[PDB]
Amino acid sequence: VYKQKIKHLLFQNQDQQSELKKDVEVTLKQLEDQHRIKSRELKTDVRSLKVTK
Amino acid sequence: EAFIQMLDKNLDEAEDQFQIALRNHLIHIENLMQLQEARMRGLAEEFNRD
Amino acid sequence: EQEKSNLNIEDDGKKAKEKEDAYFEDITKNMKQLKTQLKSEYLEKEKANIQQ
Amino acid sequence: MLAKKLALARSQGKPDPFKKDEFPLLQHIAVEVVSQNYILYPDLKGVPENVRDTIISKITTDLDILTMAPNIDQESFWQRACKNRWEKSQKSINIEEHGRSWKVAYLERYMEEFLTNIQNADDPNKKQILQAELKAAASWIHTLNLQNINQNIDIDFICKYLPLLTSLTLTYGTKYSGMDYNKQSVGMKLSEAANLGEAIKNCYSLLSLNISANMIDDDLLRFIMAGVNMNISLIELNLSHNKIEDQGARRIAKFLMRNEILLYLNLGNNLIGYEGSRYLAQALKVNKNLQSLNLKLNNLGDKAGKKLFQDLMLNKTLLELDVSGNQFEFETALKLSDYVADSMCGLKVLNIANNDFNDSCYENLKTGFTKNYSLAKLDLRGNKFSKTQEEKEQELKDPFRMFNLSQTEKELTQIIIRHDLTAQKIQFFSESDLDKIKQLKELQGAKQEPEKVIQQDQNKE
Amino acid sequence: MNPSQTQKGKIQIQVSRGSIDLLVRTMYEDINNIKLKNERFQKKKRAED
Amino acid sequence: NWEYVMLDTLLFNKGNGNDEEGNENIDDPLNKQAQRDPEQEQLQDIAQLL
Amino acid sequence: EFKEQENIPRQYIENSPKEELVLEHVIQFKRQFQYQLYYEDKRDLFLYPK
Repeated sequence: VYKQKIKHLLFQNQDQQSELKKDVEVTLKQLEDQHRIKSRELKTDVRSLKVTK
Repeated sequence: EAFIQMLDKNLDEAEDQFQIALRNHLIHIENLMQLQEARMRGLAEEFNRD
Repeated sequence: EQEKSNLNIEDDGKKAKEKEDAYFEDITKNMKQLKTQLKSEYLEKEKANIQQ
Repeated sequence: MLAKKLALARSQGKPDPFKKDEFPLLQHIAVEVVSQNYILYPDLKGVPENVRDTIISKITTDLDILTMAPNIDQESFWQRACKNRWEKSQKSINIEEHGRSWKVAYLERYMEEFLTNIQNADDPNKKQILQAELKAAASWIHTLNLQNINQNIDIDFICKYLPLLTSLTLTYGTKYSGMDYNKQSVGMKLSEAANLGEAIKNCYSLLSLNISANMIDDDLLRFIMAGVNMNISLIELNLSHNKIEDQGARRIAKFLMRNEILLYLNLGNNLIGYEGSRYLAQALKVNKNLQSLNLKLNNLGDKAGKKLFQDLMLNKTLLELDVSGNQFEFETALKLSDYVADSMCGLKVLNIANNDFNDSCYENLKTGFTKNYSLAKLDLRGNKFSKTQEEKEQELKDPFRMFNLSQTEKELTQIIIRHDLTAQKIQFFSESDLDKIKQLKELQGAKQEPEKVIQQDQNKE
Repeated sequence: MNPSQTQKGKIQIQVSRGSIDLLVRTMYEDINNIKLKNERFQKKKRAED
Repeated sequence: NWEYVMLDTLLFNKGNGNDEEGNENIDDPLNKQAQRDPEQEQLQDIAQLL
Repeated sequence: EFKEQENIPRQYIENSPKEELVLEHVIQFKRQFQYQLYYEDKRDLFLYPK
């Protein structure tokens, strides 16, 4: 029973670990989205003002 | 010999725990590989769109 | 073991996010130099055209 | 409440503190009241939809499903509820995974919670609530994710009130396999498997079935297939993480030859052996709909794999083949190489790793793949191909470097790499090609170095 | 009229092709051999018992 | 007397274009590590020029 | 009649992302200017014509 609860309760450990990894992934994905949106607005600025140059 | 059957069948259950822990760990690895490949595809899409 | 794995995940994610922030800031500052090489140089080039 | 303040201000003879620009309207009061008591007007009849949306987006993020689903159409409220109930929950919410809508995501997540934690899932009151919820979200729930089914939940009854179900994934087991170690409490029992089969038979909108991790045996597979036979919408079947034997394989072959809609078949991690895969290939001989099949973790064997491939030569509809975990060897490599090299070999993605292919497998497989131009992705890592001492030292230095493909596996994969690149108009840049390009750039720099010095030496006179 | 000037795009498509080929192999050689070991040992113990 | 609607980058990005006379002493550079203004950097980032 | 044109250039049809960003920023600047000069006579600084 105790060995099982260890294998489980590794259920809890796994679940919290997966929570942390998925939170990390979402934070990184949204940070990348913000950075890439900034970069695309910037590349629009480039394509737009180099035309005047 | 029933006690030996115990070391056989109870150890069968213990090794079933072993193999199911390995099975679940393989599930963990295969799910982690999918998420890492999702990260890789995001980075590639970044590359290609740039 | 759970705390070790949790802190490993948290610190790996912090490393990942800091790496991505450095990525974004570096490329953004590179283009910012280039873009400063668009407007200011546009005015200086107009000056140069007039003088030429 | 402002009336009390007005009366107090006017009763003291002081200048009116109520400047006329500070009075909220009866519309304000009514909107706030309805926002705080949305259950009073779940449909918000008789009120402008501006007030309706203001109220629904001001609602708390923890409304009851029965009133939020059919009465709230606001994705803002639905996503806010999803987050607040699961924002810091161990399970994140991704918009991409629910048809790009948060309302259906919340509905299906709440259904998943209800079924997974349904204590005595056959309670009469719980059945009443379940029927109400199913009617509320029927046109709005299509798939469910239930994990470690701790009780015999009526799969058929659940399907009977969700007409738009398309994907079903059942994993019977102990969500809490802690203080109590029970083998029968984990995985679907006889009644659970029969109920799943009845649900499959009585459900017409389902397309994907994933009953893996249930330790599904031949009896469970047959019970499910009893109702599956009358179903006409299943396109994908997955039975991994189970114990389905060659009798289940024969039953699946019969279902396949009698059926013409299945496209994805996952039979991996099962006890399918030589004659089980022989039945699989016999069914495939006449089968013309199955597209992706996986038998990884099975025990087919070399002869089983070769019977499968010899029937596959005529079974030309195969596109994805994951034959890993069955420990193929030389003659299997010969036959798979012949099948792939066959100009009619329709397989596009092949996972033949986990096998026992050897150097003698090298020549046959390489020839077959070089003659084949259809395969797109392949899996051959971990094979016993002869590896150089360099690779041996790399693996020794990095235990994770045992994952590294041998050089021979490298060229074998790269052959299909050129195949795909030629097929889809892209140049193949080999290891030698890239090294030569780098060396050429370095030599170009070296040759350009002295020209600048020579030019600079001509301006000192 | 530089052909390189005209097909900078085709130069960079090849560059991206090389980078993608690098990444694919880099991840492939790291993906899966422990799964092979585990499946083969599962079959080993199946036969043993 | 007069105010400007828009926020531009020219005034703050033309400051470094003073490297014109450079033909002379290469004196020790590490002593030029003046503190970059965190307030100015944060203002630049937050008020990103329209 | 230019609007009646069957093939009017898109430049006369819609506001791009950056163009709408600048439009909103200038609108906010106008709002702030009116906020700070409630009393001064409103002078139509005709910045956004159709």
